[PDB]
Amino acid sequence: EHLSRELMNGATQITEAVLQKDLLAAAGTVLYAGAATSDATITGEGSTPS
Amino acid sequence: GDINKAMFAIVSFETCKADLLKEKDRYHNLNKIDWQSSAPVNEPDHATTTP
Repeated sequence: EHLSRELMNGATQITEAVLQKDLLAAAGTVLYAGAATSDATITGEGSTPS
Repeated sequence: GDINKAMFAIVSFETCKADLLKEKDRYHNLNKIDWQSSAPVNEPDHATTTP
């Protein structure tokens, strides 16, 4: 019983994480805080931190 | 080959807490029941049409 319960909890967690990552990757309107224009530009140090 | 000679029969059915509370004197140890852990999704053996 314990093994089956843990198996099912793992399955639900995995499927929810899979949905969330697809949602994040398929975003249409994207804003970068600060002066960044790409994922590589985000920086926490400088005149304008992101 | 005869139903009347059977020693035991075991059935699995779906109920809610209100159904059990309909006859309070009949049932004991309701407070210890884990309602989250015994959902139909946990038990594969029960065959049902519930999503």
